[PDB]
Formats: sequence, structure tokens, C-alpha cells
Amino acid sequence: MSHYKSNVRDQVFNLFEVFGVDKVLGADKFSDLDADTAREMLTEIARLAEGPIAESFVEGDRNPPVFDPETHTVTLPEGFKKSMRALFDGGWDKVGLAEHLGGIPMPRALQWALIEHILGANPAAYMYAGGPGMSEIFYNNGTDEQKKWATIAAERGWGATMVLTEPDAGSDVGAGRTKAVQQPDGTWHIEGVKRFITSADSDDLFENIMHLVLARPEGAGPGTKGLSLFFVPKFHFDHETGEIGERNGVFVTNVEHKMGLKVSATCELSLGQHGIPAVGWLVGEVHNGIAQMFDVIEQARMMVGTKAIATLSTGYLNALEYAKERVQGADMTQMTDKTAPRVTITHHPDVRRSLMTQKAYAEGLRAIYLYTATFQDAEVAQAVHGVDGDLAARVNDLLLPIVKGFGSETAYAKLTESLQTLGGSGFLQDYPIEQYIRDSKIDSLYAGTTAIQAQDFFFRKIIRDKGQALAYVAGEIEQFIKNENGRLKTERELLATALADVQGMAASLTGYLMAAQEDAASIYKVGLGSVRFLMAVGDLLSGWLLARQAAVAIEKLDAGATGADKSFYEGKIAAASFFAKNMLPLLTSTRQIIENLDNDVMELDEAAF
Amino acid sequence: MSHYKSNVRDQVFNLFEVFGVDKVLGADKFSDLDADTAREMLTEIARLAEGPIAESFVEGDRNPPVFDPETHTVTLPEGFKKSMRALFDGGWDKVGLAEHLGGIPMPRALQWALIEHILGANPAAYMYAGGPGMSEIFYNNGTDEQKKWATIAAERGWGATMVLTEPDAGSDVGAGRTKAVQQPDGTWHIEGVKRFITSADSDDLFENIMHLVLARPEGAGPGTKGLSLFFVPKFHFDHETGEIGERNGVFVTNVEHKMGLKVSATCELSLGQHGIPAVGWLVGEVHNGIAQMFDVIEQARMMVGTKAIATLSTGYLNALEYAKERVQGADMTQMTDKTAPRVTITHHPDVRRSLMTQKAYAEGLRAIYLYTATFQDAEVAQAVHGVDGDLAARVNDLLLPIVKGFGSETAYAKLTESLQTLGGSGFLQDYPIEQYIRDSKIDSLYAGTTAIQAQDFFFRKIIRDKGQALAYVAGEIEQFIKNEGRLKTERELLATALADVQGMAASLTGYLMAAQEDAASIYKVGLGSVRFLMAVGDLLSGWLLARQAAVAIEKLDAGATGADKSFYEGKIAAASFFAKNMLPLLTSTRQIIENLDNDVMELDEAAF
Ligand SMILES: CCCCCCCCCCCCCCCC(=O)SCCNC(=O)CCNC(=O)[C@H](O)C(C)(C)COP(=O)(O)OP(=O)(O)OC[C@H]1O[C@@H](n2cnc3c(N)ncnc32)[C@H](O)[C@@H]1OP(=O)(O)O
Ligand SMILES: CCCCCCCCCCCCCCCC(=O)SCCNC(=O)CCNC(=O)[C@H](O)C(C)(C)COP(=O)(O)OP(=O)(O)OC[C@H]1O[C@@H](n2cnc3c(N)ncnc32)[C@H](O)[C@@H]1OP(=O)(O)O
Ligand SMILES: Cc1cc2nc3c(=O)[nH]c(=O)nc-3n(C[C@H](O)[C@H](O)[C@H](O)COP(=O)(O)OP(=O)(O)OC[C@H]3O[C@@H](n4cnc5c(N)ncnc54)[C@H](O)[C@@H]3O)c2cc1C
Ligand SMILES: Cc1cc2nc3c(=O)[nH]c(=O)nc-3n(C[C@H](O)[C@H](O)[C@H](O)COP(=O)(O)OP(=O)(O)OC[C@H]3O[C@@H](n4cnc5c(N)ncnc54)[C@H](O)[C@@H]3O)c2cc1C
Repeated sequence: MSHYKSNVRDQVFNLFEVFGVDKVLGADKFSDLDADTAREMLTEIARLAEGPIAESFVEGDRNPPVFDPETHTVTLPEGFKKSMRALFDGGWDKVGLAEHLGGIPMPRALQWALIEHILGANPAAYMYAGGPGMSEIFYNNGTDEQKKWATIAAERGWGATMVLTEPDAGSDVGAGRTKAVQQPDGTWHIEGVKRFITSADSDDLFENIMHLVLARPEGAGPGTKGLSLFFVPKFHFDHETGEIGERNGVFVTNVEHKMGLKVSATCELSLGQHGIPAVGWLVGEVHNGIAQMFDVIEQARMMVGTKAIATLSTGYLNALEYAKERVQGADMTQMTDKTAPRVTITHHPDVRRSLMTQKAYAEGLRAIYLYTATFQDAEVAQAVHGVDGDLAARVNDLLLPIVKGFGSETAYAKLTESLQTLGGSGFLQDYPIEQYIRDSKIDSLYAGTTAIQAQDFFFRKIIRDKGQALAYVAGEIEQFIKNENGRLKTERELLATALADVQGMAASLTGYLMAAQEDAASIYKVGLGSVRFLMAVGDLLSGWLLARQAAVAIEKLDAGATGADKSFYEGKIAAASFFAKNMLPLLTSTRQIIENLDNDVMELDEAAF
Repeated sequence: MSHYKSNVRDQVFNLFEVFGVDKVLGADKFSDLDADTAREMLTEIARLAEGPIAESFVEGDRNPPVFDPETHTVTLPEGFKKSMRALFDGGWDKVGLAEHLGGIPMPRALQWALIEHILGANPAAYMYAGGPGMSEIFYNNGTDEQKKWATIAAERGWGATMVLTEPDAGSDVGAGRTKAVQQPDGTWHIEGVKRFITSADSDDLFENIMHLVLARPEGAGPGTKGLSLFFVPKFHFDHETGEIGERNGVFVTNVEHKMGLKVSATCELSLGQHGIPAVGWLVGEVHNGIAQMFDVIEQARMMVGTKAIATLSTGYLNALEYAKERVQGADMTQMTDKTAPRVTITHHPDVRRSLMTQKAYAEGLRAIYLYTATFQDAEVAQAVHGVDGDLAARVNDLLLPIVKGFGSETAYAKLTESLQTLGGSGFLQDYPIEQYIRDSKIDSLYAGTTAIQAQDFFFRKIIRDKGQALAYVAGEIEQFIKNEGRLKTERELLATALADVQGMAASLTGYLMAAQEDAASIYKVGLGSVRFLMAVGDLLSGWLLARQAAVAIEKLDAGATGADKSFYEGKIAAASFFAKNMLPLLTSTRQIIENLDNDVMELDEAAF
């Protein structure tokens, strides 16, 4: 079959046996979707992903898009367009879209489980297919008349983009200089040059593209708060029917050459520079740009983390399948005997260590994103966790930088282990792992770098939140530790240490912040430790959710599981125990390092580096 | 300028101010090469590397070699061939080569500092240039007659390969099935298919190629001990004059498509399968192949480690230059103020943390490989360390798996920080870091995977050695810790690290002994082997950086100014940073290794 190896079994385990998302299925907004239908849809998109979507994964990398600078368009390889059309023909660009836009209502946890398969098989395909999702965000934020346009865009399958970045404004979105000039009739003319814009042209995939552009109204103040958000279509259109009209003044003027994600056209986007106005409409007819655009950023950050996680999963399963069949060397118990039988490399300790490291992080990361998604519907958060909608919203916001920052860094790092398992053959393009690595390196960068994720996590999702979301999650970990049954005692002990280590880091970083009121340079220590802190919280959450999974697996085994199910559950116990014993203790040293941070490295002269 | 950013200053700092290799220069075997000449040599090859060698780094990746099945040859991009001709025209392919083969005698520590520049600028260029070195190894192992051919090869500048691997024989070289059939005239016909052979064809770079090939004589025993080594030239030649004659039956049959290191042609090599025999000559007219071939493997392991270290160094210096000029955001003390002046990103804590991490590992890794090289000459090891030849050889053997395994893994991991510093632009081919990462991934694989390095390090370099080389090195660390305030906290952290590593070694040794009674206990050694190798690497890094800081302090107190002063200040900051941020993790690693169990070994394969 193809490069892409699905894990629907693990999705169903999380969704149904661990988190109990089927509790909300068959009722209320999910009236017409029941559990078994949910399982059928997971199986269907996984087969679709393993077949027609994965089919063009290599082709898109080896035959990347070609730019015509005179027409300002891109030509995509035909195999990839065939995969996109299979995605459209199944309606999968409409998963989780509201019913009034032609969607199938469903909890976000199931939506992201479905999308994982597209992201593991050919992640740029989901990126090109984000149009309908962006249309819903435009609908929610729009005027009544804009809601009509959003409905047309969703129904007609328009593409979409999020246009923030400029050469001088990447992490610092608020330095953007793209300008908006108000017209008497209430439209605006957008003038400037954006860069790194994903999908800014997409060949003939779509009838139109909705660019959602951040720009600064003439005379507005500085920073992100002076930015407004504009609906800037590639083509003007009939506002009543959707019929495409004159080309609007927004043109791709370069396409980047990238390490990976090559089939995803990443564009310099010129507005108002070619003698034709880039007409924009103010989104919701209010100046509230950074807030509106963050509705999109939140989904892109979830998507990017889930992509990284999906990629590690298929990288692990490729490595595992290879290790099961590769014969090399004798068992270590016979390494002195040069006539001993040769064994498959799964017999070797370092290979088993490597594979379990991959497995535990891949499955811990899947649990994290599905756990995060459990707080993205108030009904689900109430049904499975018993929390109100306000706390649910704060917990989801807390977890998003973990999913994005921890997921992206972890997935890339452990794909090193997946590739190593293949030996020399891992370095070949014949196997998919080297492309997984290249495709996933970007996940620590776009949608906000890891350092940006770490600062958001600490400054906004803990300090500004007054630690409510964090205290909730820490309390749920504590309950698991307290409610002994004794077969997970050492794991609970190790978790208790890791929770205390992370509580220490949070208190230390908060202390450096509080001490900055009298010595401003103390705040630098927050920066110095923020990413290590973010990564420690992800390890703690991975450890906890793996341990919860192990507890459910213990129940299912005690009850009499057999066959493939038994092996599945046995692997869950092994992963949780392995993770508790080999990853969690490192947090103690990370606590001590963070408790002792000094500003020596901030005081060093730049010339000394 | 080129992508390649060199660091001759750190090299000379290591060679002359820290280790004192200038003690041996200008006398004896090094009679005619003084310290000024050595420094001019480093600067010249650094210029070459930044100039014509680096010129074709991108070209070799974007326009890679092509296999021609019509001729069973590989075609190389013209720009890379011009880089190769610049290397040859300067004689750099004969550095550290024996004087009698046309080389310039020098200590290995200077040889590897020189080679570092080629490996940073375009590492495949050094790989194609291994011919003369391999010729000297053939000379040292050869019969009287074979020494004449080796001299011809070195002098005509033939290329060379090391031919071991087969599809079923990679880490387990002893499983190789390629066979050798003795002929009435004493030559051998070699019959087999080898895989992943570096440089197995090289277009028109060379007049001939010497393949050094491991193969099993008919009737020989199993395993590596049953293997012999054969000189198998691409063309037959006159054994007296070097005149090239008829084609020998050794053909490239494919070129692999790789993640990186693309301009290095990696080929399936077919011996005796295209209708004419692959005639080989038994090296030394002795059956001793794996021991002879390890003369080559040792140099390849040193080379791979140094390559990875070199690539991290130019990766770091690229990220540093970018960060000094990239303006983004306000200083963190002004983060609330949307009016505040924007700053270059070297003002941001996470960027400074990132850059210092890259710096401390790059310079600690350089110090490690140069330190290792000081044990590769008996004269140097005596002069700078006061060790005799037997212990120097064992210490070198101990450190090789560290240079290779720890160097390769560490360089690739930390290049992630280098790319991160560039932001979104790091993901672009317009900057070199993305190729550095791709070209660097293989360094954990060829010349023996990291797990092979870790097993060699523990079983062969410690246990078989009765821990003598290791106790020697631990004793040097302890001397530094005990000897003579500005480095008190660093020495305290080093003392904890040394005890951590000692505990790791004792725990693993215990697991190995228990295997006399419970054979499965040996699995626990395998489970902890790589983490133990990496921890020793971190300990050596911290110790050598701290030594560097101690020297830096002396030079500052003696009045260093200007650029020198900034350089020395950075050494003190890197040593302090490394000790406080990397070394403490070893304590948690010791505790994990102390409680390893076999649960993961007993798990059913179907549970994964
Ligand atoms: C399921 C449907 C899928 C949708 C379609 C997706 C597919 C698209 C295909 C391609 C996507 C590829 C991946 C994304 C592509 C990109 O990379 S787009 C560019 C990404 N850019 C960033 O992520 C910015 C990075 N920088 C920062 O985040 C930085 O921290 C910012 C810029 C926020 C700092 O500026 P400040 O001005 O200092 O911000 P401040 O803290 O003061 O807050 C101002 C203002 O912003 C809102 N805000 C800030 N942070 C958040 C968060 N985490 N969440 C929501 N809202 C946030 C607030 O309105 C805040 O105002 P307050 O008064 O509330 O403080
Ligand atoms: C200045 C010159 C520049 C470089 C030269 C030109 C380069 C041009 C080409 C560029 C090369 C690019 C990178 C290298 C290319 C490659 O990858 S080539 C293939 C590499 N293959 C390996 O490295 C093998 C990996 N596997 C092992 O090492 C494994 O551990 C082995 C195969 C050793 C296990 O087999 P065993 O049979 O079980 O080994 P054993 O321990 O029992 O010992 C047998 C025998 O081997 C010798 N030996 C073993 N280990 C060493 C070491 N570290 N050093 C020296 N010798 C060793 C011994 O002779 C031993 O016998 P004993 O009686 O002493 O035990
Ligand atoms: C670009 C490139 C260049 C090369 N150049 C050359 C060259 O010039 N000449 C040459 O002869 N060879 C060369 N090689 C071959 C190279 O040395 C091998 O690929 C390497 O030794 C690993 O062998 P393998 O690929 O068969 O992997 P395998 O040996 O099959 O290893 C697969 C996995 O199993 C693990 N493993 C294997 N055995 C054990 C064990 N006993 N204990 C624990 N884990 C184990 C490995 O560590 C790895 O994770 C090259 C390879 C490449 C990719
Ligand atoms: C493939 C790809 C696709 C993209 N698609 C889109 C898209 O569709 N739409 C869009 O709007 N943008 C897009 N981007 C832009 C991407 O979001 C930015 O590249 C990213 O935010 C980083 O900004 P930058 O590249 O300018 O790096 P910089 O902001 O210059 O960052 C450089 C380094 O400095 C660090 N840094 C910067 N500021 C701070 C700070 N205050 N504190 C600490 N560290 C800091 C960063 O962490 C990084 O290490 C894309 C980028 C890529 C690579």
C-alpha cells in the first residue's frame, strides 16, 4: 500500500473508551450522528487517506508547484490535484462545518481525529482545503451581508488564506505596514506586500480564493490593536449569486523554495501594486483585526500540532513495520557466538527502546490533541469533564500552545528515532521518513514559533488567566494520582514527582515575573526558561494521559480482552510505564535548572558569541 | 560570501593555547613545520573552503549526480568537479599523508583541524579525496610488491572506496556473502553485490579507483574473522609504471536517491557479474580482513564525527550572523509598550539561550575531536599529556565512538536550534541550514550506527579495556576539579557530572556481570548504552569547555583586549552556561539507568 499508516484503533480507544465522546452522540446538535456512524467515518477517511490522498505524497514533493510570474499563478502536479478531488468528492472539506453551510455537525474531537488522516497522508491537502473552515470563521465574524458571502464561499468550495506576515512582521505581527485606504462607498483599498502566504494561489483547484488580510487603516494607532481584518477576494463576484467577475488587485509575485511541504505554495502576495486596487471589505464592519484573525490562528495552531502528531504516528508505524522484518545480527544473549541464528531487529534492546519511545510519544501526543478537543465543545466538556463553558474555553486556550509547541518539537525530534530504526535505508527517499522530517520541520515555525507558543502559554494562558485553567488540569492529574489498582503505583509516584516539578517551575517563572516589578531585567529569566517549561508541561500531560490510558487498558484486560485487542491494551500499559520511568524523571533536573537561572547569558556582550 | 563560516580562531585557541600541540612543532618528525606555518595552513585551507569548495555546495544538492546505465558510470555536476580540482591543485588531498607518498608530515590534531574546513564547506569533497589516505593504509598493510602499487596510487592520485556493506550485511558485517575464489596465479576473483558504496564511481575525476573490498574466501569460516581484504582496482594497470590497461569487472549498477549528501554518489557495486571477473589481490597476502579494514573504519569514524561537528559550527555562525541583524519585536522589559523601539533578536532571551546552546556544543565538540586527535600521535600524547604510546592508543580508541556517535547525534539535534533562529526563513533553501540538517542526518548511520558506537564504546573500549582508558580520563577530570574561585560553581557541577557518569558505568557493568546467571540481564546494557555514550560526551564537553574557560581567564588577566577579549569572554560564558544547563540532566539520566528493567524486552512484539 502507500506510505501512510493509519491508527484508527487508537483514535477509537481515546474517543470512546477513555474520554467517552459517544456520550454526546445521538442527541442535540449531534442528533443525526451516532457512535457507529462516527466509527464508519473514521474508517472511511483513513482508507481514503491511505489510498488516493497518500498516493500523491511523493509526487508533490518531487514535482513541486511551478510559478508563472506573468500570470501570477501556480501550476500544481496533476497527481496532487487528483488527490484533492477525491477529498472534495467525499465532502471531507466540510467536516465539522456548521449545518447551515452544508456541513455535518460533530464534536471537535471527532473532527480532528478525522482530519489527522489527511494530515498524515498529505498535509498540504488539508491546508488547501481549509476554505470552508475559514468561511465559517468569516460568517461568524461578519455582517448579515458578509454572512451571505461566506455562505456562497462555503457552498461553492472557495479556497482561503490568512494573510498576516510581512518581511518585517513575522512574530511581531503588530509591526505590519500594509495599509488600508477607506473609499467613500465603504470598501477599502489594501496596499502592501505580504510574504510566506500559504495557498495564495492554488492553480484551478477553486473558483475563487478568500484572502483574509490584516492591514492598518490610515491613521490608526500602532501595534496589533491598530490592525483591522479585511475580506479580499481573488476575484470580485456577484454578491447575490457568487458568479465570478473581474480580477481583484491581489497577485502572487514569488513562490518560495522550501525544505519540505513543497506542494504547498508559499507566496509573496502583492496588494495594490499592479495598477489594480486590492479591494477589501472590513470584516464585520468593525475595527477588531487581531482579535478576529485569532479565530483563525487558533485553528491553524491546532491544525499544525495535529499535523506534527499525525506525521510522527505514520513515521513510527513505518519504522515498526520495517523493524519487524529486517534481519540483522544475533540476539544480544548470543552476541559472542558468530554462528548463532540471526534475528529481526525488534530483538535488539536499543531498537525496542527506540520504538517504545516513538510509540509512547506518538500515542501520548494523540491523547493530548483529543483531550484538548474535548474542551472545544461546551456540551462535550460538560458531558465528559463536568466543566462549564467558560472554564472549558480557558482550558482549551491553555492547551493550544502545548498541542502546537510541544507537538511540533516532539514529533520532529522523535522522527529522528523512526529514521534511525531503518538504518542506512532511512536516509533514502525510497522510504517516507526523510520526507516526514523535512515536511514537519516547519511545524515549529509557522503559526507562531515555539518561543511565541511558550510566551503565550505563560503570559496569557497562565498569568492573565490567574492560573484557573492550569489549576484545573493540575487538579485532574492529582486526582488520578490520589485515587489508587496498585499495579500503577510506581507510575503514580513518578507522576507525583513530575507534577511537583512542574508546579515548582510555574512558581519559579511566576517569581521571576513578580520580581521584575523592582528589577526589570528579572523578566529575562521567564524568557530563558519559558520553552523548557512548555515542554515539561507537555511531558507531564503525556505521562498523565498515558497513565489514564493504562488504567483503562488494565480494566479491559482484567475483564477478559483477547487477541489483537489484548496486545493493543498490553502495549498501552508498557508505553505508560516506559514513559513514566524514562522521560518523567528528567523534569526534576529541569526544575533545578529553572530554579537557578541567572542573567549571565543576557549580560554577555554580543561580540563574545 | 559563501555559506561556509569558518572558525580558525577557535581551532588555533585549542591547538596552541589549550592543548599545546605547538610543543611538538618545529622538531623531529615535524622538523620542517613550525607553529606560524601551521596557522598559515589553517587560514589558507579555510579560505579555500570558503571560496571554491563551498562555491558548489548548493549546486551539488540541487543538480545531483546521475547514474548512466549505458556506461555503468556516474556523472557529476561540473561545478562540483571544479571544486574538486581546486582541492587537488592545492595538494590538500595529501594532508597528513606520509612523506614518502608525497605528503606533509604533521600531527593528526592539525590534520583534522584542516580537514574540518573541507567538511564544513562541502563534506562530500573530502570523501572523494580519500584516495591518497587509503593508499597509505594499503601501503602499511601490503606486501613489498603491493607497496609499489600503493605508491603509484598515492602519486597518480587515484580515488578509493571502502567496500563492506551488502543488503543483508550492514551493522552485521560478518554476515557478508560476497566471495573470493583463488586463481592459479594467486590473484582472486571477487563475486558479489555490495550496497551503499560511497564514491564507487566518480565521473572523470580520477584515472583509476582502488576499491578495498571485504569478501569471504571459499572455505573460510563464518563471521568477520572469516573475511579477507582485497585490492580491486577499477582498471588493471602495469604494476611497475602505473599505465592504465583493461577494465576490471567491478561495476556501479545504481545510485541511491538520498535525503542529503546528494553530491556523494552512493552506489550498488557489482563484482564479477557483468561477464568479466573482478580481479582482486589479497592485501598483505594474509587473511586478516576485518582487522585490516578497521584501519580504514577508524579514520572514517573520526571523519564522520568531525564532519558533523564542522556542520554544526557553520550552522551556528550562520544563525548568529542572521540573529545580529534580524530586527523583530521589542525588548522583553518593554513588552507591554506598543511604542517601544524594536530590537535585534539577539536581545531576546530564548534566542540568546538558543545561540549559547549552539555555541557551547559546537566549541565543546571541536575541543573533543581535537583532544581525541592529540592521542593519535605518540609524540603528541607524550608531549602534551605525559602518556606512553599504549595508553594513548587505548584513549584514542575510547574517544572515537564519542566523536562519531555523540558528535553525529549532537550536531544534528542542535542544528534544529540554528534553523529555529532564522524563523520561517530557516525553512527556505535560500539559507544553508536546511541543507546542513539533511546532509548531517546520515552521520548517525554510516560508519556504524549510534547503537553500534555505543556497544563498541562499552563492550570493547571499556569492558575489554578493563576500564583503563576510562579511568585515565576520569582522573584528568578529577585533577581539574581538585586543582586551583571564578570557576568554583563549574567545578562543583563537573564533580556531580563525573559521579553521575561513574554511577552509570557501575550500573551497566553490574547488568553485564549478572548475565552470567540471568542471560537476559545483558539487555539492560543495550537499553542504557546510547544514553551512557551521550552522557560521557556531555561530561567531556563540560570538562573541556571549563578547561577552556580556565585558559581564557588567564589570558584576560594577562591583558587580552579587543577581539581576543570578546573571544575569551565567550569561552567563560559558554563553560558556565553548559555546566548549569546541560550537566545537571545527567543526574536524572543516572537514576533512570540505575532502575532500568526488561519490561520492554518481554513485551510481545504485537503490542507495539
Ligand atoms: C478547522 C479550520 C481550519 C482553518 C484554516 C486553517 C488552514 C490554513 C492553511 C495554512 C495554515 C498554515 C499554518 C498557519 C500559517 C501561519 O503561520 S499565519 C501567521 C501566524 N502568525 C502568528 O502566529 C503570530 C506569531 N506572533 C504572536 O502570536 C505574538 O504573540 C503576537 C503577535 C500575538 C504579539 O503581539 P502583541 O500585540 O504583543 O499581542 P498581545 O499579547 O498584546 O495581544 C493583543 C491581542 O491579540 C489577541 N490575542 C493575543 N494572543 C491570543 C491568543 N493566544 N488567542 C486568542 N487571541 C489572542 C487578543 O485580542 C489580544 O488582545 P487582548 O486585549 O485580549 O489582550
Ligand atoms: C584519512 C582517511 C579519511 C577516510 C578514508 C576515506 C573515506 C572515503 C569514503 C567515505 C566513507 C564515508 C563514511 C564511511 C562509509 C561506511 O559506512 S563503510 C561501512 C561501515 N561499517 C561499520 O562500521 C560496521 C558497523 N558494525 C560494527 O562495527 C560491528 O560492531 C561489528 C561489525 C564489528 C561486529 O562484528 P563482530 O564480528 O561481532 O565484531 P567483534 O567485536 O567480535 O570484533 C571482530 C574484529 O573486528 C576488529 N574490531 C572490532 N571493533 C573494532 C574497533 N572499534 N576498532 C578496531 N578494530 C575493531 C577487531 O579486529 C576484532 O577482532 P578482536 O580479536 O580484536 O576482537
Ligand atoms: C549514504 C551512505 C553511505 C555509505 N557508505 C558506505 C561505504 O562507503 N561503504 C560501506 O561499506 N558502507 C557504506 N554505507 C553502509 C552503512 O555503513 C550502513 O548503512 C550502516 O552500517 C548500517 O547498516 P544498515 O543500513 O544495514 O542498517 P541495519 O544494520 O540493518 O540497522 C537497522 C537498525 O537496527 C539497528 N541495529 C542493527 N544491528 C544492531 C545490533 N546488533 N544491536 C542493536 N541495534 C542494531 C541499527 O542501529 C538501526 O537502528 C553507507 C550508507 C549510506 C546510507
Ligand atoms: C512554510 C511557511 C508558511 C507560512 N504560511 C503563512 C501564512 O499562510 N500566513 C501568514 O500570515 N504567515 C505565514 N507564515 C509566516 C510564519 O508564521 C512566520 O515565519 C513565523 O511567525 C515566524 O516569523 P519570522 O519568519 O519573521 O521569524 P522572526 O519573527 O524573525 O523570528 C526569528 C527568531 O526570533 C525569535 N523571536 C522573534 N520574536 C521573538 C520574541 N519577541 N521573543 C523571543 N523570540 C523571538 C523566533 O522565535 C525565531 O527563533 C509561513 C511561514 C512558513 C515558513
